[PDB]
Amino acid sequence: DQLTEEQIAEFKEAFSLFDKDGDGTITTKELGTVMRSLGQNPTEAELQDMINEVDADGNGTIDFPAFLTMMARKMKDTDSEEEIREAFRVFDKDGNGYISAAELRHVMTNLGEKLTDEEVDEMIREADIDGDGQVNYEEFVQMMTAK
Amino acid sequence: RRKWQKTGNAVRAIGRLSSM
Ligand SMILES: [Ca+2]
Ligand SMILES: [Ca+2]
Ligand SMILES: [Ca+2]
Ligand SMILES: [Ca+2]
Repeated sequence: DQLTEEQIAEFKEAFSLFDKDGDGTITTKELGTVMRSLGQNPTEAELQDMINEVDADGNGTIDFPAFLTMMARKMKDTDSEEEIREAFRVFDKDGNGYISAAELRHVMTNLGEKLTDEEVDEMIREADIDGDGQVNYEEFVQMMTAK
Repeated sequence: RRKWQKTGNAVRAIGRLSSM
């Protein structure tokens, strides 16, 4: 693994989901909105503390170069399981263990992604490796842990 | 994998910012 053009482009796409006003920086407001869409309700202090730990220029916001350094870095001890599990719960709103097309579309709309029916269907098809029409927790993990 | 990758990277970003 080495940093590639393709990865930088994926990282820019992820940055843009946070930078909702498209001004080139992620504020505490923008970070909190995405976290709430993904099943958390961070305190004001947690938000400022997360941003400060990647803001060497001290403007209280995250720019792309700092975001990119963060996402590329070789990093080990992370609460990735916790985060993926909470995300799964916000998709699986009825708690039946499976994410439906409708549930998927609901969350994607909340993240700012107005998916077409073709896109929703393709998303379900890519994740539905066991072929049952719906995305279980194990399938979700595979899609969320792809490098 | 484009839309799944974006969503995953968003969850990854939140996880790393929290840990770091
Ligand atoms: Ca912004
Ligand atoms: Ca900054
Ligand atoms: Ca469900
Ligand atoms: Ca399935």
